[PDB]
Amino acid sequence: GFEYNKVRPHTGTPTLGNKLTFGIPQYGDFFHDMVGHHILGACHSSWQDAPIQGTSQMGAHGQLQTFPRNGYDWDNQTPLEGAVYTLVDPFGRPIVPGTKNAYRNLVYYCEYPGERLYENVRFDVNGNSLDEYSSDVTTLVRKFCIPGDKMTGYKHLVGQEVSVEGTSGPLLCNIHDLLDIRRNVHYSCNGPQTPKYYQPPLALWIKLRFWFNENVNLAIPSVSIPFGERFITIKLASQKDLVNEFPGLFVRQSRFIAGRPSRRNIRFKPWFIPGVINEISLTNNELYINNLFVLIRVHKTQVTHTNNNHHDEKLMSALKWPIEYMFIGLKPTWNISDQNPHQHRDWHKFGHVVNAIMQPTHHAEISFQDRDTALPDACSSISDISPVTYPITLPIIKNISVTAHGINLIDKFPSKFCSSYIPFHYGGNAIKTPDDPGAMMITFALKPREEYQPSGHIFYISWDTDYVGSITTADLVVSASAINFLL
Amino acid sequence: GFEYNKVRPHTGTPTLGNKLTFGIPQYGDFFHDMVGHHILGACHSSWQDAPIQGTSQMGAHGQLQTFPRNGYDWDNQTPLEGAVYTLVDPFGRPIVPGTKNAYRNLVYYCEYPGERLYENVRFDVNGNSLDEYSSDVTTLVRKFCIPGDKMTGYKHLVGQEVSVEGTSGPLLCNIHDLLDIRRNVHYSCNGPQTPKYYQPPLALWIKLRFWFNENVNLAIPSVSIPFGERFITIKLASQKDLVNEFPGLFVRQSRFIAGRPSRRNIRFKPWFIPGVINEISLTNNELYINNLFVLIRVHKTQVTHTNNNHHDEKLMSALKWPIEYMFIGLKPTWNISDQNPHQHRDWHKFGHVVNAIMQPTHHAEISFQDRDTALPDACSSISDISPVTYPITLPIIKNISVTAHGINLIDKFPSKFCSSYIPFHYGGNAIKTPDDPGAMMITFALKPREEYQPSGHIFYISWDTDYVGSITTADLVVSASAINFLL
Amino acid sequence: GFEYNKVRPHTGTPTLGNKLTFGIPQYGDFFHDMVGHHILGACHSSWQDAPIQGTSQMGAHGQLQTFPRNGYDWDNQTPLEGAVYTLVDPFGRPIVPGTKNAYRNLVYYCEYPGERLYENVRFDVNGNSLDEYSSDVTTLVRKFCIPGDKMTGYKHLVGQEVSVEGTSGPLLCNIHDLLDIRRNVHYSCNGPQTPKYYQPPLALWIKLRFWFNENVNLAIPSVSIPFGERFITIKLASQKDLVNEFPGLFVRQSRFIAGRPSRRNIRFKPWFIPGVINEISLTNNELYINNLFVLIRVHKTQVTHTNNNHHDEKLMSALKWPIEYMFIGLKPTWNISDQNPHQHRDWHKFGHVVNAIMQPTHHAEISFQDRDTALPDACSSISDISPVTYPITLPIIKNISVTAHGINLIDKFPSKFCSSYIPFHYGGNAIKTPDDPGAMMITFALKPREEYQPSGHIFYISWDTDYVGSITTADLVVSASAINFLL
Repeated sequence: GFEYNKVRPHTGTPTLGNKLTFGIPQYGDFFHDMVGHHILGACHSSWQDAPIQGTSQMGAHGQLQTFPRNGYDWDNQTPLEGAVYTLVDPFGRPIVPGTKNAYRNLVYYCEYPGERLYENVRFDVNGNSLDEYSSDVTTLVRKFCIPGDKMTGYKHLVGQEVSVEGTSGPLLCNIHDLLDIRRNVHYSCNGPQTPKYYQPPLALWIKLRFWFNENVNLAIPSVSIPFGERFITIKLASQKDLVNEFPGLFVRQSRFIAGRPSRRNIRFKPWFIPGVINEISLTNNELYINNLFVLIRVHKTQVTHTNNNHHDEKLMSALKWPIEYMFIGLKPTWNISDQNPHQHRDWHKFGHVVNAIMQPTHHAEISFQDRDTALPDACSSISDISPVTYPITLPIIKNISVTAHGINLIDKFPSKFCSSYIPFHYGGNAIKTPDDPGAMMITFALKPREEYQPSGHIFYISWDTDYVGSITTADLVVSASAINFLL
Repeated sequence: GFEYNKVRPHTGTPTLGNKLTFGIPQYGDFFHDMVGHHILGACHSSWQDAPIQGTSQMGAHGQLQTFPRNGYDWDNQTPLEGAVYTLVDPFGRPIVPGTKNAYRNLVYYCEYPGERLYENVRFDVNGNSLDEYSSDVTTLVRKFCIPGDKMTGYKHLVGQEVSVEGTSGPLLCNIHDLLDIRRNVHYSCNGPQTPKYYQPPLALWIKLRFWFNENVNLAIPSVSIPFGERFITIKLASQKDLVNEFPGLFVRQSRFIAGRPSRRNIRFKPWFIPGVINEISLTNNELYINNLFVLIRVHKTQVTHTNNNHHDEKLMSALKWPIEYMFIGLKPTWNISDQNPHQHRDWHKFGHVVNAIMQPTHHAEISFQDRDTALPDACSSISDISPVTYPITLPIIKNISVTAHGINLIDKFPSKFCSSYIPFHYGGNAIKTPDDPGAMMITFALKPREEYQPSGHIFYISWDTDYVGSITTADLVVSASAINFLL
Repeated sequence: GFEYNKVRPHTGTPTLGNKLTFGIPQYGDFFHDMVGHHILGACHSSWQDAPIQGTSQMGAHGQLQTFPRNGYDWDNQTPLEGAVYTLVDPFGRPIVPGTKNAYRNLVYYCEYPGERLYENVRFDVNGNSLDEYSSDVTTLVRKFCIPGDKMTGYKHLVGQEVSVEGTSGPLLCNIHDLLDIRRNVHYSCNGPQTPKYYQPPLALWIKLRFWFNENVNLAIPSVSIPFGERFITIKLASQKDLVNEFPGLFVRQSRFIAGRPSRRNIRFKPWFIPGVINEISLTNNELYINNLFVLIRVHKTQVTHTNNNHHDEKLMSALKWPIEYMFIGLKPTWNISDQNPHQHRDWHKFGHVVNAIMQPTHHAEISFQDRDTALPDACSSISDISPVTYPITLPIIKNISVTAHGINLIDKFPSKFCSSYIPFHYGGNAIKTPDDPGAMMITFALKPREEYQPSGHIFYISWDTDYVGSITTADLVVSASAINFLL
């Protein structure tokens, strides 16, 4: 019936940042689904030296890193009485400053690195690119198309970590009604997105998304066009777009405040100087093709730059054929910028991402005069070394409209109508409601993907905004489910 | 094919607690699905005064609030040696008692406020209410009918908050087998159910649930009956059923216990005097109707009061047509009572809700004599200001039976057979197993909603109970999927 | 149309560890689905005596339990200066050693005890076992077949606890962009897997899995074979395979380390001597049969022992008919061993399970004096009594192959291709991707369970491994969806 075969690359020695070519062989009558398999090599950063006290130095992202003298604030000029500074590692072990080869930075991967690895995919027959897509289309259609019963396998395929459940012991935890033992549940991550001293090799399986990769009845015949000209070209992402560093050194500030009660504060600040990650190798580069032994839906994509104030119209130039539905996302440029220290986390998000920061502290309160006992004698406040960060994604688009030749066809729907209500009502089991508030769905059929036969089809797109200005530019990603004909 | 149109209300200036009328216009050939859009205005509470020490006052829900003198317990009569009382805000900042306009209460919304806003919905043609439902039917059919891939969009539509994931830094966390870096996962909420000083305006999208709102093939024609008489009447909930207060003042008790070791306890108690929330405005009241350009299933509902001991029978008077399946829920009256301080959380639950309370405390232990060193010198125990509350829902019904004209047809199934096994086996993808243990499903067809054609159809309902008495009365909500005929 | 009837057992007084027989009566024309209902009685452990100081004793799983003298380490020989040992219960209350009937162990159930209760199920007609399965097949097909919208009802049916959400009060939690109130979310368990002093009676509903229990169109007729010979035989699990103990006594070590600063450590160690759990009773043993009033797919299973190095081949002897797909799992023997203290948790897992252990400690730092103030005067470090345990499951099989008569048909796919990609691409809504990395799916049809008609069918199974040796043996569980014919 069918069999999976491995194909080696036609290029030879693929590298991060360059192109990669596969040639489809002559094995079966049909072939429908293809998957790419790569293994990214192990990663670590270089050894660095601990600084002397009262030293400075330029760090990551154009930010000053400083190790102040005793008796001063975080800046080395302004005095702060009773301040002592030491050096720790990210887990609290001392460092003894001035030591050469003292510490090492930690390394981690981007979120969903298998979706970021294939930066551009195109399919050629004597030139003549029959289909072509990028990674923004992949991240936009994951949020609508992958069901949720398939999500934990997809995260294993693209190299995204999953949280693991753990339990504590029993507790007392009384019941009030207007006693019973009870157990806490905790969650913990361990994968490639967790900063480690050494990352293990990472196996990535990337599903190819063409029109014949979807169904078995739309598989192209192997002898209808010869095997000597069918190629698949993939432009890969660079190493700097895949791996990132975490600071391996922290400055610990202990401060005594005299008085009643005497307070003792402990705070932490990262010392982040960028090192050199070793160059990642690519081994076991393979393409698994499912050969079969015995109209079409072309995903049409377009990305456009936007920098105007308060409202914008863009005409859809590349869209040609009749369209059943489309997915629209406005992604800020700063989400994929190298000046963003949260590019590793926000590259696939379609809104403005802010960060809530919780700094949990331990507090203690000791009294010993034995006779005063109104106010205590000593207070202790100790912070954790790194805080807890919560990403909050806010939508960019306030109102949206999609206009035809002359008529309006949508008169300024609010963005929650297209982000929440249209995926809730339309689609059935094939479309889920996304967690991202910036991903929107526009429908033109009453049953978009519950069935395979067109139930309706079909050019400006206009929107209002508060975010976009001259420096806060954005990109508009449009992925439309068109209909074409193959012969 | 189809187009969404907005309809303004026929009433003019809608208010919370009153009725609201929409008139269906003459635009298309058919219309099937409708959604109501409202925006609830911003909310805050009034400024209040800090009390003097030793003062009392009647608080929230008929409960005494007291600020005791130094040297006494929480009651102002019984003496407790070494007790000092101060006033803090909910985040630990001092208040300086006697100050006028010192603090302000916090405000929040009920759980799922979009489901509670439409208290009653009916559909009129020259009078003659063709369909009518309430909010208990909506909360009962959400727990069975909304799939789960659609749940995070539905919560955005009805104004229910979602938790946001955050991560910490790396940790040590050794491995035992019979070392590796690791990261904690935390969750945090931010929405309208979180108590804040100022609630932002809340946009609500409420889907209307009639028989023609379900399918496109059952859309009623626009010219078959004229547009001059079709009305939709909605009775809205009041403001006191939507917003609630959280105490903005706490009394902090610091207690020194002399001895070996000397202990220092810090506890907290809320000072909760109700204020005046400003009156909520309703703007942008709209009805979005999907007009189409070119037998039935009527949900039949009934609610009945119940107050008998140990067992009860109720005859189903309103049920007329043949019934494919039904959903049954016994909801206690105290879940929707105004004397319940947890009405904001328990109004949509179909069981007895108790509260587990965890009070997490920080403990510290200091020894200094340097020569005794067996037992410490000082202990510190500091509580958090507000505890962690876990709602536990317990079922009311022990055994259930549904009897026909003369025969029994169900002979005392235990309630877990109808709450868990019947939604697990029957329904397919259209029915999920609910988290609420008081929501039960009775089937009469072998395939209830996998298909659209009747596979079986069809009156007392009897049950055993331990909860229901004279003062712990309850309501029986029945939502049945009947079959009628439209012409 | 249909009606559920209860059938009492034919055995009389069933016990844990023995067999149980049901006889199918003569009530309807057809019958398709059956469910078994049992109630396991209440559980507690015996009263034990607190040991004297300096005493030892052989504890649980061949491990020495010791209560050391003051001034020594955990071993009673090596000296440790400034160590004091006391006895606490699991919640921190003192015990006063030497007391007779001082404490009691805690009891809990295995994970998914309803899946472990039916250790073997077979269906007899005059002898002649038409179908037969074990509990490993049930745990293997739960991970693929139960959807996820049905999972919380299934966990209520088989007696597995669910976590309950709770919230804290509001917090400060400033926002950084490159202030707003916020609430924490916590989770907590309360069910039969939580160690308690007294376990309540546990009601178990176990669905029977035969070919006629799946569909209504494949229901066997009641008069086609007589009611006098159809039997269902169930071998039940023993009590030692169902309930387990948790230690009710801990040794608390308080240690003073003199110096600058003076440190005070508090650690805990369990004193675990096994007691006698009372014998569990079985009441309300019933079989609910759905009688109907007016080709086949036989699950073919095989388990084989394996102990070879680095690679293995096993021939599939029992597999006869054409096979649409199969599920394969390699489960270590130590997962079901009685020498494993984590048998209660790992019996249903198909990999090597290691344990990460987090020991959260409270730390405090006090400085009196007032003139030195560089380094503190006293440090406090207090542990929790029991730590937080995270199970990590690692796969045993590295590469897998399934060979036909002469040809290879699979040439060493890596195990993530069969654990993740094949459930992701094939199956549709009927197959989900499992969380267990050792459960693998092999397909032979292009649409395994999206439809009911065979879309392809069909013997060695070989694999590479790093885990399996002479003492780390394993079992191979194969559950295949064959096709047979009934007449």
